[PDB]
Amino acid sequence: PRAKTGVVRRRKHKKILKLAKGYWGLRSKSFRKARETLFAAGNYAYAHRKRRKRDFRRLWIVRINAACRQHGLNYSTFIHGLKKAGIEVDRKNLADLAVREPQVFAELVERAKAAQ
Amino acid sequence: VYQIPVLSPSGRRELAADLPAEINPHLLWEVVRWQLAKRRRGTASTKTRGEVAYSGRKIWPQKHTGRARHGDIGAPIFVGGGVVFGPKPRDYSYTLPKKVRKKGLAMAVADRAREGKLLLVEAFAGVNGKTKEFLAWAKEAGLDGSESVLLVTGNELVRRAARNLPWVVTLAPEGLNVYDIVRTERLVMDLDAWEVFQNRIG
Amino acid sequence: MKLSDLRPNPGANKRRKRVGRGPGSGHGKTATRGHKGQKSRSGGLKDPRRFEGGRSTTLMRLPKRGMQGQVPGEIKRPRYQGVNLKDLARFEGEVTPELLVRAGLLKKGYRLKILGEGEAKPLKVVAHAFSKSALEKLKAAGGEPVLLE
Amino acid sequence: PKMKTHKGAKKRVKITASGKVVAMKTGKRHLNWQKSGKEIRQKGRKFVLAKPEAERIKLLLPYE
RNA sequence: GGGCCUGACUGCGAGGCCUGCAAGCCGAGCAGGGGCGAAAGCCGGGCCUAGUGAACCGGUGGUCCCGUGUGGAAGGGCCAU
RNA sequence: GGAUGACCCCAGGCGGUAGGGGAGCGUUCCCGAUGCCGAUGAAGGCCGACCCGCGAGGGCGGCUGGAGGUAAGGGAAGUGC
RNA sequence: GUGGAGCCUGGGAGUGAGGGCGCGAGCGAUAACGUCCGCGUCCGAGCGCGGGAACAACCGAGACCGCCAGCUAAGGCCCCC
RNA sequence: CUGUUGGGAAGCAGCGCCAGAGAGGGUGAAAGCCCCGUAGGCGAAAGGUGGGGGGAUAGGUGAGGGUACCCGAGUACCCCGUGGUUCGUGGAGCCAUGGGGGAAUCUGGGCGGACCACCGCCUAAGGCUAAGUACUCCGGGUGACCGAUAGCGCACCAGUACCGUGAGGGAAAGGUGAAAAGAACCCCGGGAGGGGAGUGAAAUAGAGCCUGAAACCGUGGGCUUACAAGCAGUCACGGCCCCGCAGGGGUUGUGGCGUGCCUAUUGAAGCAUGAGCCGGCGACUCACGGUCGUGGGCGAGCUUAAGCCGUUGAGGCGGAGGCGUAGGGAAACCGAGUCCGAACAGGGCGCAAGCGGCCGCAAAGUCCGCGGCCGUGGACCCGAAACCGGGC
RNA sequence: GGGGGGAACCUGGGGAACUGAAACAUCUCAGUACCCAGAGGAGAGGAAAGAGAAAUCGACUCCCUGAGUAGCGGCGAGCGA
Ligand SMILES: [Mg+2]
Ligand SMILES: [Mg+2]
Ligand SMILES: [Mg+2]
Ligand SMILES: [Mg+2]
Ligand SMILES: [Mg+2]
Ligand SMILES: [Mg+2]
Ligand SMILES: [Mg+2]
Ligand SMILES: [Mg+2]
Ligand SMILES: [Mg+2]
Ligand SMILES: [Mg+2]
Ligand SMILES: [Mg+2]
Ligand SMILES: [Mg+2]
Ligand SMILES: [Mg+2]
Ligand SMILES: [Mg+2]
Ligand SMILES: [Mg+2]
Ligand SMILES: [Mg+2]
Ligand SMILES: [Mg+2]
Ligand SMILES: [Mg+2]
Ligand SMILES: [Mg+2]
Ligand SMILES: [Mg+2]
Ligand SMILES: [Mg+2]
Ligand SMILES: [Mg+2]
Ligand SMILES: [Mg+2]
Ligand SMILES: [Mg+2]
Ligand SMILES: [Mg+2]
Ligand SMILES: [Mg+2]
Ligand SMILES: [Mg+2]
Ligand SMILES: [Mg+2]
Ligand SMILES: [Mg+2]
Ligand SMILES: [Mg+2]
Ligand SMILES: [Mg+2]
Ligand SMILES: [Mg+2]
Ligand SMILES: [Mg+2]
Ligand SMILES: [Mg+2]
Ligand SMILES: [Mg+2]
Ligand SMILES: [Mg+2]
Ligand SMILES: [Mg+2]
Ligand SMILES: [Mg+2]
Ligand SMILES: [Mg+2]
Ligand SMILES: [Mg+2]
Ligand SMILES: [Mg+2]
Ligand SMILES: [Mg+2]
Ligand SMILES: [Mg+2]
Ligand SMILES: [Mg+2]
Ligand SMILES: [Mg+2]
Ligand SMILES: [Mg+2]
Ligand SMILES: [Mg+2]
Ligand SMILES: [Mg+2]
Ligand SMILES: [Mg+2]
Ligand SMILES: [Mg+2]
Ligand SMILES: [Mg+2]
Ligand SMILES: [Mg+2]
Ligand SMILES: [Mg+2]
Ligand SMILES: [Mg+2]
Ligand SMILES: [Mg+2]
Ligand SMILES: [Mg+2]
Ligand SMILES: [Mg+2]
Ligand SMILES: [Mg+2]
Ligand SMILES: [Mg+2]
Ligand SMILES: [Mg+2]
Ligand SMILES: [Mg+2]
Ligand SMILES: [Mg+2]
Ligand SMILES: [Mg+2]
Ligand SMILES: [Mg+2]
Ligand SMILES: [Mg+2]
Ligand SMILES: [Mg+2]
Ligand SMILES: [Mg+2]
Ligand SMILES: [Mg+2]
Ligand SMILES: [Mg+2]
Ligand SMILES: [Mg+2]
Ligand SMILES: [Mg+2]
Ligand SMILES: [Mg+2]
Ligand SMILES: [Mg+2]
Ligand SMILES: [Mg+2]
Ligand SMILES: [Mg+2]
Ligand SMILES: [Mg+2]
Ligand SMILES: [Mg+2]
Ligand SMILES: [Mg+2]
Ligand SMILES: [Mg+2]
Ligand SMILES: [Mg+2]
Ligand SMILES: [Mg+2]
Ligand SMILES: [Mg+2]
Ligand SMILES: [Mg+2]
Ligand SMILES: [Mg+2]
Ligand SMILES: [Mg+2]
Ligand SMILES: [Mg+2]
Ligand SMILES: [Mg+2]
Ligand SMILES: [Mg+2]
Ligand SMILES: [Mg+2]
Ligand SMILES: [Mg+2]
Ligand SMILES: [Mg+2]
Ligand SMILES: [Mg+2]
Ligand SMILES: [Mg+2]
Ligand SMILES: [Mg+2]
Ligand SMILES: [Mg+2]
Ligand SMILES: [Mg+2]
Ligand SMILES: [Mg+2]
Ligand SMILES: [Mg+2]
Ligand SMILES: [Mg+2]
Ligand SMILES: [Mg+2]
Ligand SMILES: [Mg+2]
Ligand SMILES: [Mg+2]
Ligand SMILES: [Mg+2]
Ligand SMILES: [Mg+2]
Ligand SMILES: [Mg+2]
Ligand SMILES: [Mg+2]
Ligand SMILES: [Mg+2]
Ligand SMILES: [Mg+2]
Ligand SMILES: [Mg+2]
Ligand SMILES: [Mg+2]
Ligand SMILES: [Mg+2]
Ligand SMILES: [Mg+2]
Ligand SMILES: [Mg+2]
Ligand SMILES: [Mg+2]
Ligand SMILES: [Mg+2]
Ligand SMILES: [Mg+2]
Ligand SMILES: [Mg+2]
Ligand SMILES: [Mg+2]
Ligand SMILES: [Mg+2]
Ligand SMILES: [Mg+2]
Ligand SMILES: [Mg+2]
Ligand SMILES: [Mg+2]
Ligand SMILES: [Mg+2]
Ligand SMILES: [Mg+2]
Ligand SMILES: [Mg+2]
Ligand SMILES: [Mg+2]
Ligand SMILES: [Mg+2]
Ligand SMILES: [Mg+2]
Ligand SMILES: [Mg+2]
Ligand SMILES: [Mg+2]
Ligand SMILES: [Mg+2]
Ligand SMILES: [Mg+2]
Ligand SMILES: [Mg+2]
Ligand SMILES: [Mg+2]
Ligand SMILES: [Mg+2]
Ligand SMILES: [Mg+2]
Ligand SMILES: [Mg+2]
Ligand SMILES: [Mg+2]
Ligand SMILES: [Mg+2]
Ligand SMILES: [Mg+2]
Ligand SMILES: [Mg+2]
Ligand SMILES: [Mg+2]
Ligand SMILES: [Mg+2]
Ligand SMILES: [Mg+2]
Ligand SMILES: [Mg+2]
Ligand SMILES: [Mg+2]
Ligand SMILES: [Mg+2]
Ligand SMILES: [Mg+2]
Ligand SMILES: [Mg+2]
Ligand SMILES: [Mg+2]
Ligand SMILES: [Mg+2]
Ligand SMILES: [Mg+2]
Ligand SMILES: [Mg+2]
Ligand SMILES: [Mg+2]
Ligand SMILES: [Mg+2]
Ligand SMILES: [Mg+2]
Ligand SMILES: [Mg+2]
Ligand SMILES: [Mg+2]
Ligand SMILES: [Mg+2]
Ligand SMILES: [Mg+2]
Ligand SMILES: [Mg+2]
Ligand SMILES: [Mg+2]
Ligand SMILES: [Mg+2]
Ligand SMILES: [Mg+2]
Ligand SMILES: [Mg+2]
Ligand SMILES: [Mg+2]
Ligand SMILES: [Mg+2]
Ligand SMILES: [Mg+2]
Ligand SMILES: [Mg+2]
Ligand SMILES: [Mg+2]
Ligand SMILES: [Mg+2]
Ligand SMILES: [Mg+2]
Ligand SMILES: [Mg+2]
Ligand SMILES: [Mg+2]
Ligand SMILES: [Mg+2]
Ligand SMILES: [Mg+2]
Ligand SMILES: [Mg+2]
Ligand SMILES: [Mg+2]
Ligand SMILES: [Mg+2]
Repeated sequence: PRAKTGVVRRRKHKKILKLAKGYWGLRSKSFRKARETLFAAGNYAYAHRKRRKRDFRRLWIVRINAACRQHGLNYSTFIHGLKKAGIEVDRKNLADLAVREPQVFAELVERAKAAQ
Repeated sequence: VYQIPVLSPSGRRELAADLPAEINPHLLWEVVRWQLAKRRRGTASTKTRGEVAYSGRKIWPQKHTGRARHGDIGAPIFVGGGVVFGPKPRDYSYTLPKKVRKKGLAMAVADRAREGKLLLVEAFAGVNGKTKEFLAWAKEAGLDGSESVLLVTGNELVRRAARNLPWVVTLAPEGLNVYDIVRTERLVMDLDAWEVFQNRIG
Repeated sequence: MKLSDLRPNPGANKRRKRVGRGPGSGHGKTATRGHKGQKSRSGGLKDPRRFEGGRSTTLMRLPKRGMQGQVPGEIKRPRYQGVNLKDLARFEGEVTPELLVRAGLLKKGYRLKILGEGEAKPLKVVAHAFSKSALEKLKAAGGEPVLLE
Repeated sequence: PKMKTHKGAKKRVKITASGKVVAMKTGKRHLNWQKSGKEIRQKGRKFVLAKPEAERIKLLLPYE
């Protein structure tokens, strides 16, 4: 018996298109132009999650550095003090401290200053 | 060796029968597959591109028209034209080994007995081909048709009153078959029906 | 044990390999024929059992042995058949050709000949001939051979 | 339809008891005069074919 | 270089080299009947690696295997070339 | 482990074209059906930021629609763009 | 030396346009993003990822999924960064 | 039949009945009991059929002896040229006949694969003959057959419109609703159209009429945009807007990252192919045969084919035949061996065949189902330039 | 009495090529496509100058098997009782 197309197609197309609202031109309106844009989006996602880790690090470290400037040493030593001493506060946190806990940060600078 | 509840026109009884100890469900399935297979029409048919009403003629020249190359409009890739691997009329029937069909018939009944839902009867009391009679006989018999009945006897009279009821599948006894057995809920056979069935498993 | 209990044994109805059906499935696009060449094409490939590139085929370099026969027919003549001793253990009493046939032992229309691999049970047997060393094990084990015609 | 047996094959080859294919050694149809007695005689013996080719030949004799 | 001779064998062939197939290559040993030598022994062509051509169709010499109801015969087979 | 894939612990493998193996989703049709859902709304269509599944999907809800649809388990293909 | 090692037998394949690189040679001109072999490797199929401004095959490194955690590789640490 | 919900019962409810009929289809929705039917029975004055039964007629029917009158002519037969056969000149018969030669009438003649002998089989050159077989214009029945890009080319006024001098080619196009109740009359309008009104369950069922997707065009609203560099996305932060009550959704300002899909290739974002966009058609199959695997049945056995019987969605029968149980050898022939050979050397191809105490258990083999492949067919789908035939 | 028509189906008289052989010529396609004659509800065949080894069967037609056997074949591709 004839297993005709009938409804399947309209339903994946309706699918991928809804996955793609917001897109420019037929990237949101044409099935195959949506479908194609969405292949793009996919890998831009998977890459950019892996990117965003390292992305933030860079953000923090740049703040951290800017702090250790204010107390007369570079990032790259301050993180050898902190190292060889024994402090293991990560830099999401150091960046947090140094922004909204200046004194509490200053301590560490000092113990790092020292640990050299 | 099994105990069939014989319905005697004087009360009750029990019969030896002696059916297969062992139920093979896959063999049951195989024997039913065969049945509904062999009984198909095979009447679906389509026309192939060479069986269509169209002209064998090339519809525009090969090169230089600017359009894509085509043969004739008989071709499947055109709306209109023959379908590709169409259904063509055929024969799904096959020759299931004789033994396997026997053990089927053995096993089927053998299962129905083993469940208690078999019942051998000697002859049918108040029933001469007239539904409400049978209907009322069946009442005294231990089946009110809240379960389906497969009913076997060469006796056009009996199975005639016994036709028309939802819960009744009629049969003659040479026409005992394993789909019909499994198909139903409760087998109510009969004694010569029983010997034709016994003349079979031999 | 009703209708929705009827059900084939684990894989006695496999699904079918379905080429031409999209990527993930595994065989779409090329649909397993790989890329181009005669063997891709709707048609074959010529007979892999003998074609050898246009070379002289590995079969037809080989010579030919003995009588091929020739018009009109084959000569028709007395065909034989081997039934042993180890076979006739399944009998007691006399044994004849037509009997042996029915036993599912003898191909009908071949003249039974008895050849002895095994042990001769005290029997009377009737063959169109006996292998010299069936005659032996049979006679001396108390039996009677009937060379029939 | 039924496959046909390759008559050329059935005239050149034999199926053995245990599946092997067997043929006649080539190379004494002629040009014999100078060939060694050792050569001439060894070309009597039937030889067994190497499986891949034997097996191919096999599919050509469906009824045997 | 000389004497004798014809193994420039018949029937086979353990075990290998080689190699996709098919081919090519090497070979002790047993039997038959021999050559040379007093003997041990050596000889299945040539110091070795080129001097070659699968099948198919057909010739010729044997073998006397099949012989289209029988005896033959025509024609085929095997062995050799 | 325990006891016959119930589920837990542990260690390890898991880029992939040609291509091989596996396990699944969905469409049409058949047995299941004299049945079962359904004008208190079938199929179809249009939404959804919710639920389940890795996924193909499947649920659930609202609007539309206005007479059909059809389960568990199996079967067969004009089966997926 | 227990490894997605090996061997044995079967089923199904695809491939029989390769390219760059290192080294060893022939050809060419001690030319060619040149040609042809050999040994390796990588791209092919890892146009996934860090380096090299960019960039199949050069250096780092073999991407099951997630993390706003940590150490490193090549290569970097004056601003772009 | 009644009640109830509903525009509408056939739904749901209460209480019942028929069934040789609970196939199917209709009736405002879902009906064994309302309609058409269904089971079961009944029917022909006329025309046709009439293979069964009845009758009549043509028609048919002995034995031995003797005689040697007859028994199919340009025929047998032989030769040359062909054809048919499985038979392609082959050892080439047989049956058919274009050309030449040319008989005999049972002590005649043809055949049995050149020919000869024997041993047989049959009566050529006159003709007719039912049934069992083929087909499907027609009529009926049934679909694990299609449902308006499908199924016939045609559901529709289709071999039509249209195209071609012609032969010839060859379309599109079905659906309001239960019922036309098909919108009186009024107002803008030349009309088309629309706005009230009116019908309907429903009028975004209003005839361009079921449902009413997507591309595509518009009106209204929220965010955003005129110092900005882009495969149009992604990640992160912030603003404004909505839904809400540490949460979401929408949009996009800034920043980071970033070379479309397919195909073909050593290699493509590639300035190499294809694609305007949407929708809908569109390509690995079927039968018979192989060879493996596989789930089952039986096991030195396994299995039926065509058909016969039975049922009309019932299965049974049928052992003809097929593979399997023994091989080796060109073959005769021999056989657990056989071949080569002088060998009772040696080799080649074979035979040694599973676990316990006949059973079991398992299977050699075979049968069926399923799956992967191969051979035969168009054999995964579209594609030539051409060849040939009859016609125009 | 004939004449003309009729979806296929049948008999007769004529009768291709592409294709296969991975080229091609014998061979294949194939006595197929098609023209023409004719007959009919069917048509052809049909009461042995048969068959072919059984001292056997006993008109014809059609079906299954025989059997892809015997054979045919640039002994090729294939053809096939
Ligand atoms: Mg349908
Ligand atoms: Mg489709
Ligand atoms: Mg939308
Ligand atoms: Mg946006
Ligand atoms: Mg990344
Ligand atoms: Mg990192
Ligand atoms: Mg640290
Ligand atoms: Mg036509
Ligand atoms: Mg036409
Ligand atoms: Mg045509
Ligand atoms: Mg044409
Ligand atoms: Mg063109
Ligand atoms: Mg164009
Ligand atoms: Mg074509
Ligand atoms: Mg069309
Ligand atoms: Mg069509
Ligand atoms: Mg099948
Ligand atoms: Mg009933
Ligand atoms: Mg019924
Ligand atoms: Mg029922
Ligand atoms: Mg299947
Ligand atoms: Mg699979
Ligand atoms: Mg897939
Ligand atoms: Mg696969
Ligand atoms: Mg793949
Ligand atoms: Mg594609
Ligand atoms: Mg493949
Ligand atoms: Mg393939
Ligand atoms: Mg391609
Ligand atoms: Mg290629
Ligand atoms: Mg290829
Ligand atoms: Mg081809
Ligand atoms: Mg032969
Ligand atoms: Mg041979
Ligand atoms: Mg030769
Ligand atoms: Mg020779
Ligand atoms: Mg056979
Ligand atoms: Mg065999
Ligand atoms: Mg000398
Ligand atoms: Mg000699
Ligand atoms: Mg050896
Ligand atoms: Mg070799
Ligand atoms: Mg000697
Ligand atoms: Mg000596
Ligand atoms: Mg001496
Ligand atoms: Mg000596
Ligand atoms: Mg020697
Ligand atoms: Mg040849
Ligand atoms: Mg010859
Ligand atoms: Mg001779
Ligand atoms: Mg003789
Ligand atoms: Mg003779
Ligand atoms: Mg001779
Ligand atoms: Mg010899
Ligand atoms: Mg893991
Ligand atoms: Mg990994
Ligand atoms: Mg992988
Ligand atoms: Mg449907
Ligand atoms: Mg039903
Ligand atoms: Mg229904
Ligand atoms: Mg309800
Ligand atoms: Mg309503
Ligand atoms: Mg609603
Ligand atoms: Mg809905
Ligand atoms: Mg309805
Ligand atoms: Mg359903
Ligand atoms: Mg299902
Ligand atoms: Mg299709
Ligand atoms: Mg591996
Ligand atoms: Mg491996
Ligand atoms: Mg290996
Ligand atoms: Mg496969
Ligand atoms: Mg190459
Ligand atoms: Mg090269
Ligand atoms: Mg190379
Ligand atoms: Mg390489
Ligand atoms: Mg290389
Ligand atoms: Mg180069
Ligand atoms: Mg260079
Ligand atoms: Mg160079
Ligand atoms: Mg890649
Ligand atoms: Mg690699
Ligand atoms: Mg790289
Ligand atoms: Mg690039
Ligand atoms: Mg890179
Ligand atoms: Mg970079
Ligand atoms: Mg670090
Ligand atoms: Mg470093
Ligand atoms: Mg009311
Ligand atoms: Mg009512
Ligand atoms: Mg009710
Ligand atoms: Mg009925
Ligand atoms: Mg109902
Ligand atoms: Mg009704
Ligand atoms: Mg009736
Ligand atoms: Mg006379
Ligand atoms: Mg002649
Ligand atoms: Mg001829
Ligand atoms: Mg001839
Ligand atoms: Mg010839
Ligand atoms: Mg002839
Ligand atoms: Mg003659
Ligand atoms: Mg003549
Ligand atoms: Mg004549
Ligand atoms: Mg005479
Ligand atoms: Mg004659
Ligand atoms: Mg003659
Ligand atoms: Mg004769
Ligand atoms: Mg003769
Ligand atoms: Mg005769
Ligand atoms: Mg006569
Ligand atoms: Mg006559
Ligand atoms: Mg006649
Ligand atoms: Mg006639
Ligand atoms: Mg007839
Ligand atoms: Mg037909
Ligand atoms: Mg329908
Ligand atoms: Mg149409
Ligand atoms: Mg429609
Ligand atoms: Mg049309
Ligand atoms: Mg019509
Ligand atoms: Mg005109
Ligand atoms: Mg005109
Ligand atoms: Mg109307
Ligand atoms: Mg006017
Ligand atoms: Mg008006
Ligand atoms: Mg208006
Ligand atoms: Mg109005
Ligand atoms: Mg609406
Ligand atoms: Mg409506
Ligand atoms: Mg419209
Ligand atoms: Mg409607
Ligand atoms: Mg509408
Ligand atoms: Mg509209
Ligand atoms: Mg706007
Ligand atoms: Mg602004
Ligand atoms: Mg500026
Ligand atoms: Mg601005
Ligand atoms: Mg730039
Ligand atoms: Mg945002
Ligand atoms: Mg951005
Ligand atoms: Mg970034
Ligand atoms: Mg960009
Ligand atoms: Mg794509
Ligand atoms: Mg290309
Ligand atoms: Mg290129
Ligand atoms: Mg290129
Ligand atoms: Mg490639
Ligand atoms: Mg461009
Ligand atoms: Mg190109
Ligand atoms: Mg392009
Ligand atoms: Mg393209
Ligand atoms: Mg255009
Ligand atoms: Mg589409
Ligand atoms: Mg396949
Ligand atoms: Mg088919
Ligand atoms: Mg198979
Ligand atoms: Mg047993
Ligand atoms: Mg049987
Ligand atoms: Mg043999
Ligand atoms: Mg001899
Ligand atoms: Mg031996
Ligand atoms: Mg067993
Ligand atoms: Mg088995
Ligand atoms: Mg295969
Ligand atoms: Mg083709
Ligand atoms: Mg020409
Ligand atoms: Mg012409
Ligand atoms: Mg003709
Ligand atoms: Mg002609
Ligand atoms: Mg050709
Ligand atoms: Mg050519
Ligand atoms: Mg040419
Ligand atoms: Mg022919
Ligand atoms: Mg006529
Ligand atoms: Mg008739
Ligand atoms: Mg007739
Ligand atoms: Mg007569
Ligand atoms: Mg010959």
